[PDB]
Amino acid sequence: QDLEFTRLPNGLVIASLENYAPASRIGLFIKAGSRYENSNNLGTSHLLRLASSLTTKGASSFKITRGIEAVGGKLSVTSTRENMAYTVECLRDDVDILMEFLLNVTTAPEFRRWEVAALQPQLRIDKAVALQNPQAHVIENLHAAAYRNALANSLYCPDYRIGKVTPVELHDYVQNHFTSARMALIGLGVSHPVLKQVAEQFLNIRLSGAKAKYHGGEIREQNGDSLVHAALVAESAAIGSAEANAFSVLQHVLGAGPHVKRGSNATSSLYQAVAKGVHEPFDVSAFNASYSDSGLFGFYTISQAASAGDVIKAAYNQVKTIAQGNLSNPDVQAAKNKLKAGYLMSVESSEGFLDEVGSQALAAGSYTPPSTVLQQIDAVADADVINAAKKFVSGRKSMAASGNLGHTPFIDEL
Amino acid sequence: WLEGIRKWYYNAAGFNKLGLMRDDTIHENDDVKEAIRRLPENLYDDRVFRIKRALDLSMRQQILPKEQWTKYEEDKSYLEPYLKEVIRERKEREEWAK
Amino acid sequence: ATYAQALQSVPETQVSQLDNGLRVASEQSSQPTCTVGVWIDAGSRYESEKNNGAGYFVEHLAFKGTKNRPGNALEKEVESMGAHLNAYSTREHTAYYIKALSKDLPKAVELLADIVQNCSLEDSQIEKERDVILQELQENDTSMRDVVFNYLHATAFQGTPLAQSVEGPSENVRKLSRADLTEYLSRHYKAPRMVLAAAGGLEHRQLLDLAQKHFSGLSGTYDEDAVPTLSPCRFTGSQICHREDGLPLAHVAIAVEGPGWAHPDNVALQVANAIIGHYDCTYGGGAHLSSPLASIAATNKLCQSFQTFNICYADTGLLGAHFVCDHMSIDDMMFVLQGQWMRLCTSATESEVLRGKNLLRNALVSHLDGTTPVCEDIGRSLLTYGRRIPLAEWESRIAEVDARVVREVCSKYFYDQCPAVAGFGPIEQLPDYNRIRSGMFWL
Amino acid sequence: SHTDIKVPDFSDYRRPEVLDSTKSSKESSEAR
Amino acid sequence: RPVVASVSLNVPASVRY
Repeated sequence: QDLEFTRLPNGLVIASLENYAPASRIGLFIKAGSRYENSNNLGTSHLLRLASSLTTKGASSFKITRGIEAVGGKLSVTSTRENMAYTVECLRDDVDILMEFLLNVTTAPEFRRWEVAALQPQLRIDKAVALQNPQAHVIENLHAAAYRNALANSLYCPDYRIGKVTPVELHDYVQNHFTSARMALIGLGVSHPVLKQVAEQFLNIRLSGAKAKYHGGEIREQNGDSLVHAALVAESAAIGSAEANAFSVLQHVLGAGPHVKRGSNATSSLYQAVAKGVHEPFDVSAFNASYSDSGLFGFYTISQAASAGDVIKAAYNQVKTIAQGNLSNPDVQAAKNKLKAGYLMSVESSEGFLDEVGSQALAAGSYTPPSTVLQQIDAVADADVINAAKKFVSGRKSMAASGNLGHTPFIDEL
Repeated sequence: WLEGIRKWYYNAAGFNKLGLMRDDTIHENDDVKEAIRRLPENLYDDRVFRIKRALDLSMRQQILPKEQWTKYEEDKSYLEPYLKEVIRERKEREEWAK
Repeated sequence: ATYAQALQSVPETQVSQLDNGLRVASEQSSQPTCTVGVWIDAGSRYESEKNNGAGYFVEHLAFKGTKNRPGNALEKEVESMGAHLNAYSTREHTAYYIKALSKDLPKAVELLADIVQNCSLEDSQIEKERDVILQELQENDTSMRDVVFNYLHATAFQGTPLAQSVEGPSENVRKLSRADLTEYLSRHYKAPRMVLAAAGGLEHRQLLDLAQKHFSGLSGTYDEDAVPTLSPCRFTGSQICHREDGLPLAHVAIAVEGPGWAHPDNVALQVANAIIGHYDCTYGGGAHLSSPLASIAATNKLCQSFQTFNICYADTGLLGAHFVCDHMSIDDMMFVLQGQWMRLCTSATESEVLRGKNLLRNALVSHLDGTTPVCEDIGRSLLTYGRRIPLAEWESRIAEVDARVVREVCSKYFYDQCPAVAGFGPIEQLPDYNRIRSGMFWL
Repeated sequence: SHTDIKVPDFSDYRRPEVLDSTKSSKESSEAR
Repeated sequence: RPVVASVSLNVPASVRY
C-alpha cells in the first residue's frame, strides 16, 4: 500500500497509509513550539503541553480520560522548539470515538480558570524530572546563548513564571497558532476519506514568528556535579538544503554515538582521538540540530573536572584536520552507511515513521520517500563534507557547559 | 398570579434585612464547596464581607437600615452557573460508573 | 478494514530446524531494515556460586576479540556497515542481536559464529573488564529500582541458584578464571538450546542456507550427562529490608509466586495488572483517571511512581508490584493496593474488565511496532512456550476471559498467600510481614 | 554491593515440608 | 542531541535526548 498525501484550500495537509495494520494511529503535527512564544508568554507551551486531558466543549476532562482508557488508546504530546504534536493510538475498531476526543482538545478547549491552577505546580515536577538528566539545561542554554529571539525560548518554563500563567494567555495563543494554514492532520492505519470528512467539519477554521538571529555567546553553570558536560557549536544550515546532508553525514564521520553495545567506538574519529593521552573515563559525540529557519552543529562533552580542556582540545583540533583536507573517502562512504541506516531505522516503528511523515509536511510540503533521500546521501560531495567543518571552525562560536568549571576553558582559549 | 409571591417571600425570609443575597445562605456541602472554591477573587471576597457583617448583626439582633437592604430585582444568581456545572460532572461521574 | 481481519493478514511466522539442533525461524515483512539475533537459554539460574556472574562477564568479551576478527575489527565491520549491535542477559535467557539492513544481512550472520563459537577471550581484556564490572556494581547501587528486584529475587527464591545476581558478587568476579568461562561456555551454547530469528526485509530461505552454511559446524550434542535440566524453583514468603533513612525516597516491592510461562492464566493476570496499572507523577489525568489506585495517589499525592509487572519463569513466576513514595505514606499505599486485589478476587466489575482487555491489546500490538520487538518475541517464544503464538491466538484466549475467571484466578494466586516483600530506604513506616498478610484477605 | 548480599539459611527453623529447595511450594502450602 | 519533549495521558513523560 502507498501513501496518499493531499491539501485543502485552508492549507491543511492530510496523509493516510492504510497498511491493514491492527493498531491505528494518528498524529496532528502543528507549528506551535516555544519559538512563537514572545517575551511575555514564556513557558506557555510547557503548560499547553500538559493542557491535554482538560475540559472541552464536546466533553469534559473526565469523559476524555475514561473513554480513552476503555478502548485502550493513548494521548501523547510530543513537542519541540518548532512543532507541537498531538499523537494518539488505538485499536482500529474504535477510531471514530478517539477522533472526536481529539479535535475537541484543539478546536474547542475551554481552558477554565481553576483546572489551570491545579495544573501549574505539576510543572515543578515535569521541569524537575528532566534535569535529573543534566543535558536539557546544558542544551537549552545553547539556544539561549547562541540564538536570541525565538528559538532561545526553552521548551520548559522558568520557575517564576509558574503560579502566574493566565488562561487568556492561552486563548490568544491558540487563536493565533492552532490555525488550519500551518497544521497537518496526519493519519496512519486508517483510510483517507475518513480524515477528509472530519477536517472539513471541525478544522475548517481560519500570528507569525521572528527569525533565529544567531549571535555567538557562552553560558556557564558551576553546579557542583561530579562530572562535566559541555557543548561547542557553530552556525549550521537548515533542512532541505543539500548543505544539510553534508553535516548529517559529517556527524557520523566525526562522532555518531555507540553502534556497538559497550563498544570502544573505534571508527569515530573524535572519540578515538581522545583515547590517546587520556586514560580516564569520558565520552563525546556530535551534535546536529537542523530547524526550518536555521540549525546548529558541533559536539557534546562528558569528562571529569580537570580534563575538560584536555578533551575539548582534541575535538577542536581534530575537526580542524577535517577542515584542512586531511580525510579519506571510505570514511565518508562508511559514514553514509550509518546515516542511510539511522534514517530508515528511525522510521522502522510506525511512531518514528509517523514522526517523519509530517515533520516534512510542515516545513516542506511534500513527503520524500526513503529512496529519494538515499540518493541525496549518495549525491553528497567530499568538498561539502570538508567546507562544512570550515564553516564550523571559521564560524562564530556558541558554547555552554555544566558541572565543575574550574578547569573548563572559554572559546578564546581554544 | 405568581411573581408577586416570590418577591414577597424573599422579603419575609429576612435575608435581605442583613445585606445578604440568596446564594450566601446555602447549605454547605461537598457539591457547593467545589463552587465556592471555583469563584474568582473579586466576587469571592464580595461573598465574605456580605457574611462577615450579617453575623455581627445577628449577634446584636440588629439589622441594616431599610435603604441598605437587598432588593429582589438585584438578587443576583452569581453562583448558579458554577454550581450546575458541577452536578453535571457528578451525574456524568455516576452514570459513567453504572 | 477491521481488527480480526487484520491479525489474519499478519505474516504467519515460519520455522525451520538444523541437524545439530539449532532452531531457526523468521518473519517476512516489507520493512527494508531487519534485525537478527541468537536468543538462547543461559544465565544465572544455571550458574552456581563458583561461576556466578559468568553469563554477564562473557557479554563484554564477545564483542572484544575473536579468532578470525580480533581486536576492534569486529567492532569495525558493523560501524563501517552502518548497523547497530546489541546484547542483554537475564537470569534464564540471553541474547545477542543486530539491527541491520536487508541487503547487508549475509555478512551479519557470519559474525555471530565468529562470536558465539570463536570468542578468543584474551587475558589482557579479561583483566580490564574485571575492573569495569566492579565499576557498574557501584553504579547499580544508584539504580535503586534494580536493587529491589535483586533483593526480591534473592528472598523468595532463597537457597536456589535463582537468587543469584546477573553480574555476580564482587567476590567471584575477582576470582573467576578462563576455564570457568571455557567450561561455562562449552556447555550452554549448544544448538538444541539455541535459536536464531529475524524479521523485516528478508525471506526465510535467504537465512536457512546461512545457518546451514555457518552454524552447521556447531556442537549439536554433548557428553550424555553434561546438559542438565531444571530444578523446580520453590517460592518463599519472606521480607527483606535495607533500612536507610538518609536517602530521599524508599523503593519498595511486593510479589507472590507466579504460575509460569505455559500456564494460560497469564492471559488473565496481565489483564488484572492492567486494571491496576501504573502512574508516575506526570500523567495529566490525576483524579479523573480510572484505576482507583491512580486517582487516589494523584488526589492525595501519596507517592511519586509505581508499576505492576508479571515476571514468568520456567515453572513459576513473580506477580506483584513496585512503588516509590515518601516515608510518611507507605502504609497508606499498601492498604489501597491490597484493597484492590481483594476487590478483584471478589468483586470484579465486568465494565472494569473490558478496560484491561482493551488495554492489553494495545500493549502486545504497540509493543510489536518494529522488528526488534518482534525478534525478541520470536527468540523468547522458542525457549519458553515453544511455538510462537500468532496474535489472533492471544485474542481468542482473551475473549474467553470474563469476570468469572478473574475471581477464580486471583483467588488462587493472591488470596491468603505467602507474599515476598522488599525494601530499600526510609521505611520507618513499613509494616511488619504479619500486618501485610493480615491485610491480604478481606474480612 | 547489593549483589554481594546473601540471605542466610533458616533450615534450622523451617517446616520439614519445605526444606528441599529443589521442590516447590503450593503442594503443602494448602496444608501449612 | 536535538532534544524533544513528550508528555502524555498514559505514557510516562520523558525527554527524547
